[PDB]
Amino acid sequence: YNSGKLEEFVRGNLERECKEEKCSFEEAREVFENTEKTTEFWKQYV
Amino acid sequence: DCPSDWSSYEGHCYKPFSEPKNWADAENFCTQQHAGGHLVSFQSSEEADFVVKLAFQTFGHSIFWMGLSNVWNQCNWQWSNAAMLRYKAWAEESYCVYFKSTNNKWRSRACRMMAQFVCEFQA
Amino acid sequence: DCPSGWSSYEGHCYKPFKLYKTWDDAERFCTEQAKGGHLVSIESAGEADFVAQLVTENIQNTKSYVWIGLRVQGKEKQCSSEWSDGSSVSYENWIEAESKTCLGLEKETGFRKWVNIYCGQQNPFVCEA
Ligand SMILES: [Ca+2]
Ligand SMILES: [Ca+2]
Ligand SMILES: [Ca+2]
Ligand SMILES: [Ca+2]
Ligand SMILES: [Ca+2]
Ligand SMILES: [Ca+2]
Ligand SMILES: [Ca+2]
Ligand SMILES: [Mg+2]
Ligand SMILES: [Mg+2]
Ligand SMILES: [Mg+2]
Repeated sequence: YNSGKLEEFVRGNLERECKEEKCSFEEAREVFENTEKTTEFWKQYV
Repeated sequence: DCPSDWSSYEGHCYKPFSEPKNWADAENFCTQQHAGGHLVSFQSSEEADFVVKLAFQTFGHSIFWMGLSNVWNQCNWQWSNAAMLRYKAWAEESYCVYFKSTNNKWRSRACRMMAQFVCEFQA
Repeated sequence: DCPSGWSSYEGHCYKPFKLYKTWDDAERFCTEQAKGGHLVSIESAGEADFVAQLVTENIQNTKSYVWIGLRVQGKEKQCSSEWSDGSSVSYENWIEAESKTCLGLEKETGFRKWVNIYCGQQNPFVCEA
């Protein structure tokens, strides 16, 4: 989740942004930095 | 030769800044850092590589504004059913471009949001 | 009147789908669900509200984004064409997913606002006829 402050200055973290928080497809992508891996994640995330 | 606080590359001078600013404030700030100053522009991959490396070497991992703004406002947005685009409900009004200091890929971010940045001018 | 499974709003028929497809696949899918079908076109606040309600009641997962029919009809990754220093944009190095030229509805904004997202993303959607 993006609080809308300076949180995006730091490296992405799946646990922090997608598990402890709800995340968008893009936030997950900033973690994997691979669109296909994010697509695979997305299928199992929703 | 570039100012002591700047870095030289192929006839231009570059300098990364850590002060968080939105796109507009960053661009404006750059114009005030030296004559002909602007947010950094990438005319080639070599130039981009130089800048990304400089940014990481100076501040480590972070995000830095590049000189591209309102990137999709002039695009041909159309409804698939050909309906006239009158009503608007954009969550964000404008997007700007930036790079994450770990690689030279171009990324997008709402122009109103904050980021660090890199200024550039021709020596 | 609308077919069973569809909902009526000011002369048109709407139907949400819990199927995950890219924008292109979803749009094509919609053209086959009804004569003149397409991804939903939000042309007024009231229609936006009607669609928002339809989504909330039919698309469970609040993590999903819902496709609408508005997108950049062109191949450009960006349409600025010029850097702030006045020079033309020739060289580019976008991550395709960062060129968010499609729009989706999402929970945080009550499924009423259009969020820029990657067109290659697989999301549920709403068709309109
Ligand atoms: Ca967060
Ligand atoms: Ca985040
Ligand atoms: Ca992130
Ligand atoms: Ca948190
Ligand atoms: Ca982000
Ligand atoms: Ca340049
Ligand atoms: Ca419509
Ligand atoms: Mg945890
Ligand atoms: Mg991103
Ligand atoms: Mg795969």
